Amino acid sequence: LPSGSDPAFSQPKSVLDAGLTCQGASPSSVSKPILLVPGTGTTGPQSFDSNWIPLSTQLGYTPCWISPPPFMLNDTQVNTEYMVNAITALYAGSGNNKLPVLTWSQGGLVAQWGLTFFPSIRSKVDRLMAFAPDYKGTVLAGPLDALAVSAPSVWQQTTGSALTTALRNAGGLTQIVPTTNLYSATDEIVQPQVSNSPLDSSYLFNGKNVQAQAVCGPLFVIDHAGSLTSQFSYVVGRSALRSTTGQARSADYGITDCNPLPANDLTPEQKVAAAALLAPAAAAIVAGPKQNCEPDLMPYARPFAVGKRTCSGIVTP
Ligand SMILES: *[C@@H]1O[C@H](CO)[C@@H](O[C@@H]2O[C@H](CO)[C@@H](O)[C@H](O)[C@H]2NC(C)=O)[C@H](O)[C@H]1NC(C)=O
Ligand SMILES: CCCCCCCCO[C@@H]1O[C@H](CO)[C@@H](O)[C@H](O)[C@H]1O
Repeated sequence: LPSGSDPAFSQPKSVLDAGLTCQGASPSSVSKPILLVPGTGTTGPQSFDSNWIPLSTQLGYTPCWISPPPFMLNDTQVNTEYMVNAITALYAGSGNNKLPVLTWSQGGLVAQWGLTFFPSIRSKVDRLMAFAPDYKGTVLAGPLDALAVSAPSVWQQTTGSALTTALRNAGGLTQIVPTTNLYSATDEIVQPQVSNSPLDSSYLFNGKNVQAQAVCGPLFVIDHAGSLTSQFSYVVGRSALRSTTGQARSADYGITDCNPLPANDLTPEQKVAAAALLAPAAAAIVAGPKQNCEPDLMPYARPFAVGKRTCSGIVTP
């Protein structure tokens, strides 16, 4: 696992700061903050306004989020810069205290990539609660890449990409901080996710890997968005955030929590918005940037993906 100093940011600090927002407070003076990292094709509010923003507030936290432009569709390595910057700011802004990070979809890959290549935030992140993370990417993006209808981050989130290869070779498939990964075998966006083993894309060694069906049975069905918004997900998430070990505890949930519908504590308005969470993301992808090659790895990641090919050619140290 990489150690020492953090790589330099490619983006100006002012640009990175502009992508960070907290509810009812400034990052420089915030009480009990939680960092929310959005999924592909969305902004912070679009991913969590109908779910974990009001839910985390009820848990006593001040929700903060990043919204890397455009709609998390650009280079994952740059999206990670926004998170690394946000963690540094919130840590100091909360009185030099560790803070929890809650993510969805790409947000999980971004978090784990940051913990792997930016050693300084490792002592600043209390725990990681990732919903439907794609650490090994997804095999479903392949056809889209071939037709050149994939945004930069979709290329990188494709199984076998130079970025996912770099994460694995750098030791990023093992948990770095106390991590809980909640996912579903019936995810229509991220696959493979069916084996309930290391083969799954959401699996991290030594982490608390919770495949919904392993707990609720083969008849339990929640999709990519459901993995984040369901009542089952809320119970598992609340367990992870309250746990003294930093990971969700099996003793906190059971079969009676296996409710595929949006979290019960959400208002009717929020429940409807949560059910249609994937709609805004799909529109962003249809109207967003598209290219015919995977973004080049930055200098610090190149040694871990030698032989792979990116937009400029074959990767070398
Ligand atoms: C989207 O990602 C690309 C690639 O990382 C960014 O482009 C780089 O930006 C830095 C800083 O301005 C430049 O030094 C590099 O030369 C750029 N590289 C390429 C290949 O363009 C870009 O800034 C990002 N855009 C947004 C809006 O996040
Ligand atoms: C007459 C039969 C009614 C069956 C109702 C099943 C309701 C479960 O539907 C659930 O809706 C959630 C919100 O969109 C999704 O996130 C879940 O994936 C889905 O399983």
